[PDB]
Amino acid sequence: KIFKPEELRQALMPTLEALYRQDPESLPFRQPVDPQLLGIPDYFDIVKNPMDLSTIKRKLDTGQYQEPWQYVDDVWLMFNNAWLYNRKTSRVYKFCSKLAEVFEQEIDPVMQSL
Ligand SMILES: CC(=O)N1CCc2c(c(N3CCCc4cc(-c5cnn(C)c5)c(C(F)F)cc43)nn2C2CCOCC2)C1
Repeated sequence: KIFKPEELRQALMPTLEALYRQDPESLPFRQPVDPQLLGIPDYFDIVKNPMDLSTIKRKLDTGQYQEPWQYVDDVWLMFNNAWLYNRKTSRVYKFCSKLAEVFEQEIDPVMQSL
């Protein structure tokens, strides 16, 4: 099956908005990590493929996903980066785990619909 860009935007953007709606848990993920601003200069030594909500939103808006699993892969890349980099006790790690729970719930019926 071939997916049209607007078909993917209509189906998948509500699942991304559900992540943005999470406060405080989406706040670390709304913009690309800025290591110098945050004072964490080792970040890019650990995380080789950064990803965040704003970049996913732009990719959906500009038709960069041909198939829904590419979108799912980027959302999970964002999660995996945060579980890799941050300590298990940290806000960003526990907030990431919450976003993963919300995403799992939202994406499943959408994928069934296609
Ligand atoms: C996604 C990822 O891996 N980041 C790398 C580490 C990281 C990120 C962030 N970010 C990115 C910028 C926005 C932001 C906002 C919040 C927030 C929540 N509730 N409120 C009211 C605000 C939090 C959360 F912590 F309070 C973290 C971050 N900080 N950190 C480290 C946090 C500890 O000091 C060093 C920086 C993003």
